[PDB]
Amino acid sequence: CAPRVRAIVTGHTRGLGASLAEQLLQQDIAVLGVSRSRHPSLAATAGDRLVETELDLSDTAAVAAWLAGGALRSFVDGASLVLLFNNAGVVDPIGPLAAQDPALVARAVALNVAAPLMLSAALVQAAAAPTECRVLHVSSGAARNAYAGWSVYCATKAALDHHARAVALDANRALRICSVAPGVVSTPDEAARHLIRYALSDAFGAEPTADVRNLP
Amino acid sequence: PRVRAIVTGHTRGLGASLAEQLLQQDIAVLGVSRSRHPSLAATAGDRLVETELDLSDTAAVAAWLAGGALRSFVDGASLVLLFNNAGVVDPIGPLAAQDPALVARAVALNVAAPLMLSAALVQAAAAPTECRVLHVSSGAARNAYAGWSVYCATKAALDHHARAVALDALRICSVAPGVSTPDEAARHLIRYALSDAFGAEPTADVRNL
Repeated sequence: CAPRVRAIVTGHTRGLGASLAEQLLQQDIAVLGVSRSRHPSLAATAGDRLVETELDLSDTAAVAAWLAGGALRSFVDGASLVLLFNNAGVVDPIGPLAAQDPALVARAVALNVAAPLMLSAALVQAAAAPTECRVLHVSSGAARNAYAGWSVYCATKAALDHHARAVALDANRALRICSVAPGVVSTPDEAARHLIRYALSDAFGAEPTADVRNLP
Repeated sequence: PRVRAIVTGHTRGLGASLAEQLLQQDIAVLGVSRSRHPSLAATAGDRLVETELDLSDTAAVAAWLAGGALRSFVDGASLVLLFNNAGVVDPIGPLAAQDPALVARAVALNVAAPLMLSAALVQAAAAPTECRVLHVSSGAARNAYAGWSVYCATKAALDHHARAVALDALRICSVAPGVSTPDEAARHLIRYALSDAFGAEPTADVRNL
């Protein structure tokens, strides 16, 4: 007699993820919490309606292996509606390029981009008809506005926004997606010729984005 | 030489054209790809250095950047160009069709590697060396296309990375080549997620519906 509406919340042990998991369970929506640790106390309040998975979502090999296993399919089996809250994320490494550890950059991209995109695909593939899926990427104002020191975070949340825009154009069975800011935190030779000319030009860098077809 | 360039994915396509033409205008090239270019090193002499590195293996990339190869290549240069060209378009298709393992590989190659190399280049170049980072982007970074959600996401990340880096001896551009409290926030997000309007817009902000 499991709840028919169910939700997956990544990073459910603190912050927004904890508030999401707590309120979903209050409203009789089952929650699969996916985090490196467990929620301090929600299990004692919510009982077996909370399922907690210990997973490092920044380890994409571990994520793929967990997704190749049956835990997600077991959780969504028989549901009418499954919500995925892609909430887990990190803002580190903060600072300009000169301050960023490449290993921390990789970890942020894996957690903030690879895991939401992998979990979105896996949920749709685990949910058999007639289950409906709703994917909510937790985005940021930083996905749409650039901020000094936050180039890594900005990059990762911009990815989630554009993922949603493109998924929305696909022919999906029963899928809704949205990337939501929460308020808290030519030949190759021809193309190469143009890119090199632009890269060497005095004007290079005047604007942060460009398209070679606009270049005189 | 005084001007040097790093080209990822230099063994074919646009990357090969970049490497060949840079060599033609007296610029030293470090090619970084899983294998070597099929013929370039024969004609290039000491002006081409080729690193065999799987740019989708972020552990291997971090370890390579932890060594002295990049610092040794840019040592003494007056200008270093980084062409973040390597990328994959797979997996193509809707969410129901995408192998999560291939999703991970695309994000690692298309996003992690350019961002890691960009940071490492700035750190490896001592003054007064100038650095120029060019992310190879796409119209798909700015326009959405059915079937291309993974590629779209990855190139949009490169655009916004460049916008933020620009706000921080460095020039950067992402160039398409032509080919409240937590409890309150949670309350608003859950209501929105359950609402009939959910998904009508692909992006939203809790501050405005």
